[PDB]
Formats: sequence, C-alpha cells, structure tokens
Amino acid sequence: SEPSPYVEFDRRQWRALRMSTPLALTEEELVGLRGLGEQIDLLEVEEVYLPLARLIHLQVAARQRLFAATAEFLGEPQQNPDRPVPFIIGVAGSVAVGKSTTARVLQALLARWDHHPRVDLVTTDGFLYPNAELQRRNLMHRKGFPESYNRRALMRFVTSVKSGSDYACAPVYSHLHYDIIPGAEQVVRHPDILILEGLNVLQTGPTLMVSDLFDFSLYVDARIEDIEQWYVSRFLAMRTTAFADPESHFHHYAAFSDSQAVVAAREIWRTINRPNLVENILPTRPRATLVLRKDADHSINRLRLRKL
Amino acid sequence: SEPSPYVEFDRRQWRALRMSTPLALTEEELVGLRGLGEQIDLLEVEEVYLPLARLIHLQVAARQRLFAATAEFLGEPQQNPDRPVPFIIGVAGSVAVGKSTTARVLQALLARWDHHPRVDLVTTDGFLYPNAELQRRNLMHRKGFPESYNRRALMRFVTSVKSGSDYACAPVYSHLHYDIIPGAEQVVRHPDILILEGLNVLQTGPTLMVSDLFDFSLYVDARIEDIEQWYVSRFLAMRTTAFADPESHFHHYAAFSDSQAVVAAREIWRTINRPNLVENILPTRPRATLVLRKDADHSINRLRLRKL
Ligand SMILES: CC(C)(COP(=O)(O)OP(=O)(O)OC[C@H]1O[C@@H](n2cnc3c(N)ncnc32)[C@H](O)[C@@H]1OP(=O)(O)O)[C@@H](O)C(=O)NCCC(=O)NCCSSCCO
Ligand SMILES: CC(C)(COP(=O)(O)OP(=O)(O)OC[C@H]1O[C@@H](n2cnc3c(N)ncnc32)[C@H](O)[C@@H]1OP(=O)(O)O)[C@@H](O)C(=O)NCCC(=O)NCCSSCCO
Repeated sequence: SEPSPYVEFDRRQWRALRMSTPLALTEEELVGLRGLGEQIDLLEVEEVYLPLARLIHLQVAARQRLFAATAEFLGEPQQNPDRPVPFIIGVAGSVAVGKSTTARVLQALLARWDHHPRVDLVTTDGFLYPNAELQRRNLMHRKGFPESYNRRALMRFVTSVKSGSDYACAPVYSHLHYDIIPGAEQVVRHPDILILEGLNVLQTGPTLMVSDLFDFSLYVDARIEDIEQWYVSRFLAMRTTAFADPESHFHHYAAFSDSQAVVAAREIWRTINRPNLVENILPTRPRATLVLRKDADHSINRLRLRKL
Repeated sequence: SEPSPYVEFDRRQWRALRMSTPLALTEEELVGLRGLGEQIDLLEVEEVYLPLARLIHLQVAARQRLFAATAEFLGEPQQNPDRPVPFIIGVAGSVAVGKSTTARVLQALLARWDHHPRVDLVTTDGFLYPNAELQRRNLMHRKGFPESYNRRALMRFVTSVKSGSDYACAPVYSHLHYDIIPGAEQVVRHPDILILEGLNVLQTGPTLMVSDLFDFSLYVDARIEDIEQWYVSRFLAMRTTAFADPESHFHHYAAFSDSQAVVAAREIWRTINRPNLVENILPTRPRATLVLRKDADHSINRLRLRKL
C-alpha cells in the first residue's frame, strides 16, 4: 500500500494496451526507418510502439483544453481557422542507445492517424555550435555536452513553435562532415506535434529550459555496459559504412583494423560519451514521462510510466 | 517579435481579468486571515486575487481531463461516485515575504465557488524534523534549509493524496514551541484542491520531488532588501506578541530593547534566512506558474504568468 508516481510494465502486459489501434506500417517501411545496429521488427512496433502512439494521441487532445483554458482567461481570440497549440515531445537517451530510430518510428506512427496530424521531427544536433565556435571556445573535446549546444537558440526555436508562429527555422547538422551545414535550414510550420530528439533535451536548469515546454517525454534506457558495447560495434561497422565515403570527417578510420578500432572507440567512449551520459543524461531519467528499457539484444522488454 | 513563455502584467491590467467573478469575502473575514505585518485590503483581494481564483478554476477543470486520458489508456475503472484527481497548488517564497497570508486568502476564495469545492491547506513546516532529530543531525542552525525537512514523508504524503487515497496524515508544527507537536496530526481527505505552502516546495532535484506533482505554482516575490526589513520589523513586533507568552521558545526575546532586537534579528537573517533564500528559494522563481511581485509597502503591483 505504498503509492507511487510510477507504474511499471513488462512488455507482455504493456502489449495489451494496444486495444483496437491499427498497424499502418509495413516491414518494408520499417527497414528504411531502422538505424545502424537496431534490431526493431514489426512485432516490437506492435507490442511496444502502438500502445505508445495510442497513449500520446489520447493526451494530445486533453492537453489542448489546458492551453485553451489559459487563452480563455487572458481573453485572447480563438480566431480564424482554429490552430491548436503544438504538442511537444522530447526524446532523450545516450549516444548509440537507439533514440534516433525510436523518434523516427514514433513520427511515422503518430502521423498515420485518422485525422492526419502534421508531425515534424527535429534533431537537436542542428543546434550544436559549428566546429569553428567549438574550437574557438575550447570545447571540441566536449561535443555532445550541454555547453556544446546553443541553448538560447534551441529554446527560442521551441518557444516560437509552441507560441503559434507561422514558421520557425532550425540549423541542419551533417553527421558525415561532423559539422553544421552553412546556410542549410529546416523549416517547421505550425505542426500538430513536434518531436525533438537529442542528448540534452531533458536537461533542467537555473533558468527555464526546453524541457519545461515538453508536453510528454521519453527516455531510451539500457545498461551502461550494453550501450558501450553497441557504441563500439557501430563504430567498427561504420568503417565499411560512413567512414568509407572520402568526405567523412573520419575517413582515416575506415582503414583501422578490428583491433585498433576497438581500442579507439573505447577511449572516445571512456573519455567523452560515458562521462556525458553519467553526468548529464542519466540524471534526467527520473523525470521522463516514459522510460523504454532496452535489453542486451536491443529489444525493449520493460517500461516505466509516470501516471503522476 | 521575440516570443516568450512569460506574460507580464501591471496590476492595472491584471485587474481587468476579473470579469464577472463575485467577491465573496468581507473586510471582517479578511482581518482574521491577515498575517502579522501584512497590508492586504479588500481592494487588493479584488484586483489581484479574484482574477487569480478565476484562472485556477478554469485550469482545475481542464487538468482533470488530462489525468482521465491516462486513466482511459490504462483501462482503469472510472467507478462509483466519480472522484476527481486532486489539483495540487504549490505556494512558495522567503520567510516573512507573506506567503502564509497569500495561501490562506487563496484557500478561502477557491472554496467559495458555485460548486463548493473541498479545499485544504497544508503548511510544510509540519514536515520539518523535530528539533531532536535536528540537533541529532547537527542541523539546528539550518532550520528551513532543504535538509531540515523529511523530504521522503512530504513526497509520500502528496503522492498519497493525488493517487486518490481515502485519507492521508501530515504532522503538525507549532511556531510557538518552535517544534513538532508530538502525536498531533492533520487529516486530509480526498480534497478537490490541495494547497501546499512552504519555503522548499518548488525545489527540484536529482530525483522526482513534490514540485513535479504540482498542477500550479505561485511564488511570492519581493526585493531581498525589503524582505530583510519586514523580517526585522515582524521580529520587533513579536516581542509584545508571540515572544510574550511564556511558553514561547523565544520568551527571552520579548525583553530585548529596540536596539538589541534589531541587531539580533539581522544576524539570524544574515546567517540563516538570507542564505537559504539566495541559495535554495530564489533559484526556483523561474519555474513558478505565477510570480506575485510585492513592493516595499507589501502591495502586489506586478505579476508574471507562464502561458507556456
Ligand atoms: C555528434 C554527436 C554529438 C551526435 O550525437 P547523437 O545523439 O546524434 O548520436 P546518435 O548515436 O544518436 O546517432 C544519431 C544518428 O547519427 C548517426 N551518426 C553518428 N555519427 C555518425 C557519423 N560520424 N557519420 C554518419 N552518421 C553518424 C547515427 O548512426 C544515427 O543514425 P541512424 O539513426 O541512421 O542510426 C556524437 O555522435 C559525437 O560525435 N560525439 C562526439 C564523441 C564521439 O562519439 N566521437 C566519435 C565520432 S565517430 S564514432 C560514431 C558514434 O559516435
Ligand atoms: C520555523 C521556520 C523555518 C518557519 O518558516 P515559515 O516559512 O513558516 O516562516 P513564515 O515567515 O512564512 O511564517 C509563517 C507563519 O508562522 C509565524 N511565525 C513565525 N515564527 C513564529 C514564532 N516564533 N512564533 C509564532 N509564530 C511564528 C509567522 O508570523 C506566520 O504567521 P502569520 O501567517 O499569522 O503571519 C522559520 O520561521 C524559522 O524559525 N527559521 C529559523 C531561522 C529564524 O528565523 N530564527 C528566528 C526565530 S524567531 S523570529 C520570527 C520570524 O522568523
């Protein structure tokens, strides 16, 4: 009889909350959404993601009445073709934990609902300072840490979108060139649902931050030991993948041998990513609305929901 | 064209948001609710508090649909006589800023609405460890700081109430005896609205805290210089008030002269309360849903609302 803000589910119980929700995704489309190293299949989409999509849509509708109440108080006009306040979803997790895939799969699913919602996906890597500013601030070795992002611009972007602005722009990042793409821009136009995915997104602070504007948040979790192993493996697999293309900022890596690669990946992990995870990311897991616990084989078998 | 999560109002503009809301409080009743040193009159109740009560009730109704959505997702029965999820309001501010009064006035106003809501008020001083445990943990000089409260019990209490438990108990504190009253208990029974008032209430942490369960929060603000002066004045006025009664843990103070008192109050303030304000309380003001800015004369002339 010890009340809790959380409710924990094993996959076998969570799958039942799917109810009647239709599966509108083919094994073909899932393939194009799957990230390097991910093992998600159609069954996992069905037993884990479908009930997630249902939970979200139930909340989107209810969350709108809350903002409408504030609008009615201020006496601000609900004029023209009524445009809903965007619903903002934060997706966080460590590097290589698979949050990229999760965000993409969730977008596809959320968009294929009867009322055809406009669902955008924005990765926060577009707000990392360009390498120039990075090495000009002596932060090239802290890329991924909270200080490597233009927190002001990020906050300004999300505030703009949720305030109901007609359009807002976000910088575009290129993982290949390991840097910001000069002049490139992603345009977001009053979406019904905006999904923001990144390492930092749930970070709280002495000031109001982007996480305070989230209407729902998910954390992609795994044992730190397992994440390290996925990191190292994706690293090796990239030698014949991204590191292959000459433009790659890490071409010199595509040549490494299985032995050197492992030693190289583990250090980058030990000195840069692991510290960031432990110090900045893991501390936000307690506040996430929904935690997705992955197992050694990438499979999500456990979930923790905040009902309070 | 710089979007903001905040909206600032001068009293003259805020007063207009009262709309038709009836004033159901007499100057007589207001007298009994007013704390030592407070200057709140019926006009202030009308121009500042009435629109506040209206904002809250508009939100109470909308907030219920949100929890209902989660309930519908989990497939949990909306059985019997439908009992709403309690709406939790946090009221924070420094010592002597006047938050006690604000909380009491707000309770009275919220309760006198057409549907007769059950509105309870719980001060968190009932969760301060007894002086015994305090001096047993070497914290008697940090009374009021976050470490002086039983954060676990406080969180357990609020979680219990909002989870829908039939009843929950909170310890009772006695300002006179400067300590917890052994055996005394305040019983809270599934209220429609629960108001929690204290110094710590908005504190965030590495773990889920009481502030994460709040549905609305207000911060009672004033210039630190002015708060210091109110502290010192209330102190002097208490010599002939509370410090008079022999039981008072500070009887020896009722004898002090205007000169000594001032020097004594200022040090307690300088060494205990001011530090707590600067280090633990002020840092939470950015997250409060509504900030009430008091002026040197205790009058509230400015407000800052989070519409996002
Ligand atoms: C740039 C930054 C901060 C980006 O963080 P993210 O949260 O986006 O990383 P995350 O693991 O989520 O990857 C997101 C996507 O970005 C992909 N990606 C990551 N690094 C590269 C890359 N170098 N080239 C091409 N694609 C890449 C990754 O495979 C995901 O794509 P898929 O959804 O198709 O699978 C991080 O990857 C980084 O480089 N941190 C500095 C420390 C470090 O790891 N240095 C070694 C760089 S080469 S090893 C590649 C794995 O880090
Ligand atoms: C015990 C504690 C933590 C309580 O914090 P609170 O947030 O409840 O203080 P706050 O200023 O909000 O006072 C709440 C009510 O509690 C009243 N009060 C405060 N101290 C006493 C007292 N000693 N005797 C009787 N009533 C008191 C105060 O007048 C308010 O009543 P009203 O609503 O009728 O005006 C704080 O007052 C304290 O004693 N902190 C330790 C440092 C300190 O100030 N020591 C000097 C104690 S004698 S000076 C009285 C003002 O502090």
